[PDB]
Amino acid sequence: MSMLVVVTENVPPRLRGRLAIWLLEVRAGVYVGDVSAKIREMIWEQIAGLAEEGNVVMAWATNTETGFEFQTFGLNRRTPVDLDGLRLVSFLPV
Amino acid sequence: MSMLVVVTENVPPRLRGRLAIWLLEVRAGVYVGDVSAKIREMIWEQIAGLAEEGNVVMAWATNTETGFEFQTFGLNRRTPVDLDGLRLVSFLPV
Amino acid sequence: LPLNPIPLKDRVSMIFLQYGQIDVIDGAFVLIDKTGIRTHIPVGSVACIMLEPGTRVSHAAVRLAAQVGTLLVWVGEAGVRVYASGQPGGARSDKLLYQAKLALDEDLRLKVVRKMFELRFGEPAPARRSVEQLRGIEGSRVRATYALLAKQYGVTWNGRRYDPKDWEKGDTINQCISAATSCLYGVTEAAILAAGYAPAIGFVHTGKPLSFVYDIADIIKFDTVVPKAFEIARRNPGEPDREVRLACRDIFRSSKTLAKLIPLIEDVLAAG
Amino acid sequence: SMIFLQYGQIDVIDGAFVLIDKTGIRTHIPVGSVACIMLEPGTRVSHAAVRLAAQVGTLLVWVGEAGVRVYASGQPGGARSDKLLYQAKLALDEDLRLKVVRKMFELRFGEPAPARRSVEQLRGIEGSRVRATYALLAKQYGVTWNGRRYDPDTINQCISAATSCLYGVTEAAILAAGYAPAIGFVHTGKPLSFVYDIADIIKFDTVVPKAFEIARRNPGEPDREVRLACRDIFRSSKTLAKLIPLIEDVLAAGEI
Amino acid sequence: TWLPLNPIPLKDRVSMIFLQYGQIDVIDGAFVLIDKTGIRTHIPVGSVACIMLEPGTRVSHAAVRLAAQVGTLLVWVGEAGVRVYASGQPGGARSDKLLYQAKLALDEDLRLKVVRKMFELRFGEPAPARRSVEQLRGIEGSRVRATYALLAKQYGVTWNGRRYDPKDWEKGDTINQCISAATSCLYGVTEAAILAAGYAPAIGFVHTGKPLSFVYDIADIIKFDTVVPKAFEIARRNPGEPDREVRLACRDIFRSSKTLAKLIPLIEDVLAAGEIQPP
Amino acid sequence: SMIFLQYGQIDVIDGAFVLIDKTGIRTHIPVGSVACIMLEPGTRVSHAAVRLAAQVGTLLVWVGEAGVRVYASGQPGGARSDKLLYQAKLALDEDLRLKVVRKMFELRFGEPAPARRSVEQLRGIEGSRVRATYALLAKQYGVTWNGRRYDPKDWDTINQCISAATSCLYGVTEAAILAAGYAPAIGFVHTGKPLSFVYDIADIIKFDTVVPKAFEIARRNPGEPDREVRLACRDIFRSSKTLAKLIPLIEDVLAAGEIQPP
Amino acid sequence: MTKSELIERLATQQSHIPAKTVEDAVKEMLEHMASTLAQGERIEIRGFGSFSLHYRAPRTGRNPKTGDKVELEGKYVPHFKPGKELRDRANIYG
Amino acid sequence: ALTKAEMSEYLFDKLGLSKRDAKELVELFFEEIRRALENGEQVKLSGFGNFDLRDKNQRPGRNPKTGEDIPITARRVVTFRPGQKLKSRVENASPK
DNA sequence: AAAGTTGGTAGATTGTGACTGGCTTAAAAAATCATTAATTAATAATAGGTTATGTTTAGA
DNA sequence: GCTGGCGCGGGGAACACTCTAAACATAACCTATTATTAATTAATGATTTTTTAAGCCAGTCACAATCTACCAACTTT
DNA sequence: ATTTACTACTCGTTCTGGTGTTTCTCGTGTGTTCCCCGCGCCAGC
DNA sequence: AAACACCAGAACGAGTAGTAAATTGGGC
Repeated sequence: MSMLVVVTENVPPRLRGRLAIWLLEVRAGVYVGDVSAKIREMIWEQIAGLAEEGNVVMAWATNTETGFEFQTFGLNRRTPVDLDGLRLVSFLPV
Repeated sequence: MSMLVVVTENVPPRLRGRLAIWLLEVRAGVYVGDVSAKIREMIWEQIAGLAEEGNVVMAWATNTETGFEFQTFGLNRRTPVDLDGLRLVSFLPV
Repeated sequence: LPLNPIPLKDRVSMIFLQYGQIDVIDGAFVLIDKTGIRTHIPVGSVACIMLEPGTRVSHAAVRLAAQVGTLLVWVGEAGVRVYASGQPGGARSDKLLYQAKLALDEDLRLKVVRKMFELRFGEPAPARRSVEQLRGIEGSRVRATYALLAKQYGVTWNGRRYDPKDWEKGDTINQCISAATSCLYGVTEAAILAAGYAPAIGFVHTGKPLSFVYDIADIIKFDTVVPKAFEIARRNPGEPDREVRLACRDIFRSSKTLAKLIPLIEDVLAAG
Repeated sequence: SMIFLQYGQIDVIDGAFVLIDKTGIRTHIPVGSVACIMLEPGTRVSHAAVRLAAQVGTLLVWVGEAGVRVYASGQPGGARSDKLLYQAKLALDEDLRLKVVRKMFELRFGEPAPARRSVEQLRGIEGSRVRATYALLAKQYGVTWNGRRYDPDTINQCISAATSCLYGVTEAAILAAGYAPAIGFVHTGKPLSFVYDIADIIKFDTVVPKAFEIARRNPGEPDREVRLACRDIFRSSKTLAKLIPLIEDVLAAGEI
Repeated sequence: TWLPLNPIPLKDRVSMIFLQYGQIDVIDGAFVLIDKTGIRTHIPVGSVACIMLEPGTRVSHAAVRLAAQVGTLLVWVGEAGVRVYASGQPGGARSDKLLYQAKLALDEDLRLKVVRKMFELRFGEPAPARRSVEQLRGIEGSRVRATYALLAKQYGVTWNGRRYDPKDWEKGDTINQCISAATSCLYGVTEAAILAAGYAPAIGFVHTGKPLSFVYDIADIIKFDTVVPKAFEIARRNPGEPDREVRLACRDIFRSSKTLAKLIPLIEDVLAAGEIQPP
Repeated sequence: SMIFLQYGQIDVIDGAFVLIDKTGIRTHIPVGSVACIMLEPGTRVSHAAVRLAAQVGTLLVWVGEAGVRVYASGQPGGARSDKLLYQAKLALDEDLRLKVVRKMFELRFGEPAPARRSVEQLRGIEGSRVRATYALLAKQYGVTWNGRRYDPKDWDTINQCISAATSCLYGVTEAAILAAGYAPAIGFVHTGKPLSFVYDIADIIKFDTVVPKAFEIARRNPGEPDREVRLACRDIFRSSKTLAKLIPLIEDVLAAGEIQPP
Repeated sequence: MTKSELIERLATQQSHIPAKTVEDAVKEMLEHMASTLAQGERIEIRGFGSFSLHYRAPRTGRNPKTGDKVELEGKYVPHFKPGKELRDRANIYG
Repeated sequence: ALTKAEMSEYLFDKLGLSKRDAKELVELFFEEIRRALENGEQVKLSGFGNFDLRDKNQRPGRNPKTGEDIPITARRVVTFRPGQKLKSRVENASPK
């Protein structure tokens, strides 16, 4: 049971309710929970299935170098960028 | 080494840069990391130190019933509310 | 898209909900208060949800509750179970035919009852004895446990009472006991139905629709459940129910009963 | 027996279940005279009403529109042990199981089964005869038939909706009788085995033929229109109310 | 409105990050990398044990200030990732440990004690007595070259001798690139550990004259336990991107072996050799 | 020697350190003729520039205005081992430690130290002269003086000014030490703290110009004392060339140990 | 107790002081005190007593062994006065 | 006037001892002589003189202000007998 | 490949020399002492004018 | 197979103290009051005590030199 | 009667581009002991 | 020249009015 973080943006309300089924809606569009890895991939299936032209990034706890991993769906001014195996986030211009 | 998530809102840019010193800024006002409990409380000291009339929530992984714990600073329409020992969030009306 | 529930061990134990109407917003289980403070509830991370007086639940909310497999239990005063609803088709027929098949034989039933006794008190039951006198022995042993643990905690104990009317406004002992045993009944039926077994097929008790829940809860109630309720009765707070629910839920957190309940039930059914 | 409540809130004020409309239309209900209360979509029951309904042992079943689907039900897994153990006693004995299955064929096609035929042999009879009925009725109502194939195509989707409606009302009927949805005879192992069997008892009477007719009319949204039509048949024909004596005789085939 | 910027322990940090082709600036108190196209890259400088700066970068004054205040060593690197320059705050060093290292460095007998402890920590065997320090350097060097030949035959890479300078690399060398880049990664996290505890990275025991004698020694203790073999795996597989795979593999080695968390007790055990109780 | 670079980008174009200004004014700096470059705020150094700095061994030290602070330094923890072992040897030997501390007294107040006197006793004498200088300077500039009692929490106006003055002093002192290449933690009169040698050489020239300016600016009593104090300290350090002249001072201070520095 | 006998008792009480150190000190202390009175300057040790110098009127004295006259010129003589504490502790009688 | 400090100063100057030790020596130096004389023992310092204890009989006295006769009680006093080495050095002194 | 021969450089162990340390003695200087006739500290209670010396306190 | 449950060990906050000169607190000396009492000085040769110059023999403390000897390096079979 | 989709439509918030504006967030006798967090060995589905 | 404080201004997307619509999300 590892920690899970879901950030929703420009997504239809179905996705935010569906994510509110398992995770906690603590802020506008930012979801946090602690579930198993299988359930993490199922909820990621929800993210891929119910979202629209919006963009969502999901970050979960692991035991890698940073102790966490994340995955993105859609397009954002903040795009994940890999630095020699290390996945960081870069801020695109206008 | 537990998971660390910081959500910022209405905060001056100093707090956002300071949080970006240790944590990863993956979305607008969304900070994610994995550090120990101390360093967590030190960064929380930064949160209490620099946020002026803003609202910030920090959520960290534990081995409690939810698997994670969180606490808030400032005022939001979404505030933490206790449900018989369980910390959840309530959506205040206008 | 479909709606898959999650494993039962990766769930919060129970949540008590009061004084608000339950609606669905955009596919979410929300508690709506009269003042307008709406409460998002991660319903898919919960094993069982308890409904206190003051709750008004709509049809679609019950539908969403059933589709995520979280058992909802209407509870009233003293936390006693009143009503509950779950999905019907969440069971494998082979398990039900196995349970009922074991219910068909009297001797296999005595085998499983002796299994419950040996798992309950460690010692095997006296051999070649009928069910009713085992019920009397059960009552004597449980009463002796009441006197022993109450004498340990130094709590006012004058016997067990079930109706809250006869309580002298300061009883609080049967309040904590009944609240704890009722919460255990809740998570117990939650696990039994989560695996897909028949809680109506009883072994020690007969006639009542949750006699199986009564037996399974009687197996492991005296390990952690009674003493903490005796602590809440000892310290005597103004609102004991909240402390009993918090305490029992954190006991289920620390002892990790849910994940081990399924092999426990399989081990009990092994004697058949 | 039962009651259908739609688009109204259930509360209790004076010892009666009232159905509260948005305009205030109240439905004062005497608590007895019904074994089960069907909660159709649009209803919001209060906690105290659930408490009183629990006090009288009347089964609450959260259903679909007019009972088209079964979403949730109280008393899950049964309520009285004697009836469940009776069904199980008939289920585990292959002789009694074959007796009741032969009753299912006796009421299924009206014709009695040939003697000394097993559940596997009667299953072959039902499979070939019922498949011949699929091709037969598809040929009669002018339906292109490719062998009853679905992939999780309008006609198979219409038949699918028909089976969904029938599984709904039949499952509600079984829960009203108080028996297990999984303890079945022709189908076994599945959680709707008894549901699938008793649903197979009356499947080809009106529901599947009406699905064939509406499928021949071929609308843009077939599943909704077929579901509403099956709703209309269930309302008019009182199918859910009539399924009780059918299961009474089916499980009566065990000779008490 | 000024809370003190404290550095975090080194064992709880990310190993290293490599930065290239983009200007280094600070925005609102964050270490951000901005590329010429304008894509800004937030970099958690406080979560890194050491940051490696490849060509193409332009570092600002305030960036050096912020990096120094969080105890993250910046390392200007060059061709094949070789270390060339570095700068962090020197004053992360409380004087007792420095005086202990210098005390052990001045005394020839304690010098031999600590060198003996080094030989005992590398090769698992008691150091040979009745041998001068120079003899210990000769024997240690022969044993190390024997380790290069042995691992080279084991994994199977064509060995032609260790050559530091990338000038002699024949476009398909791949072996000296893996060795040198791996040693640069280890020198990075090791130097970060040395300054993190506060010892003198220039005051060395085995090596003399060169400004990184103590770093070279401490890395020479444990490089052949985990790092050099993985470098030889990367050299054997021979990919089109040797540097990236060397960085990822060495990085996972540092996560696996818990290298940074054990570097400080390693140095404490090395300097305990002088019979004096460490401070 | 040393050089200050301010408000411009440091690149390499023609094999020399060029300073890229906002107007395009390039400041040619040959690779030699400088042993250390102090980078004032406002500069952005390029990678090729840092590589050239390493290639000719020129130390880079990121400082404040005119060396008011030292933020970071290359060759962190020292660069020449022989000089660090030289200083440490001077620090471990009690006779040599007393010799060099006596030299610090000799250059501190101009007067030779009393003979047959220990180090802690010289701490007492130097401290008494410090109090005499506090009262005397307070008498000179006509400032209300109650002693140096501050809080390390609230940050009085005179202790604020003197604190900032000593901060600038630590700035140029540490910059000079790192330019010479010695360890800030290997101290003589002060020990234990990582800036012990900084504290000592800072105290050598503390009361010559800087603290008097602290008392003067405390007399003028501005609303924001710290900024005016450290800007004036910048003026002192630029005009008097204190940072440029501290290096031979430390050369003589450590020379008085007589082990012939390397 | 003579000079040397005084020395050891001091060294006895002053274990941490070398015996050779005490020996020279007592020699030097009394020699210094002598030179002070030799130059006409007085000695005053509060709590012990004081050393003063007294003039004696010159007059034709006698050789008391023989009775013979002798011409005696004026001179100065040492004179001690007991201190308060010295007077109190020494006199055991009332 | 010669003081304990100047004696300690001379110990510091001549012997290079700590001012703490130089103080305590002079301090205890007279302390032992105090202890010795109060112990009824004669202290005879060669090169200095003799510390003698003399007991005086009760004898008629008075208040010198008025003349009111009050007797001098019996007592033990400490007297000094300067040696010829001391006497010789003092006879030719010069009182400031 | 395996033994056998060098061997130089830590560590130990002895050799030597220079300097502390009491013990005893020598004498060497320094103190007693015997005996003048008379001078002169020694005192008591009191006030007031030095100061030696303990006590604190800002400085490193 | 990497995790949860009790364990010490290490690196920091009180605190625990050193040394100077100068300023201050104050109780302790100084003088100057009387007349009667008590005790020292003048001197030398003879005698007497204390200290000390010179061993000077013992030891002992630190350092030069000489010796064991290991464990690898390098010839021999 | 409830819930969902769609559509304006407000508006708190985050980002960007302008101006000033400032080049910093500071104090130093030393060593010596309690305090809790942190790697590190045993029981485990 | 970099970088911070502070400002208006533009996106801009979250949240909330209305309206319209559905009662659903398989097949055994």
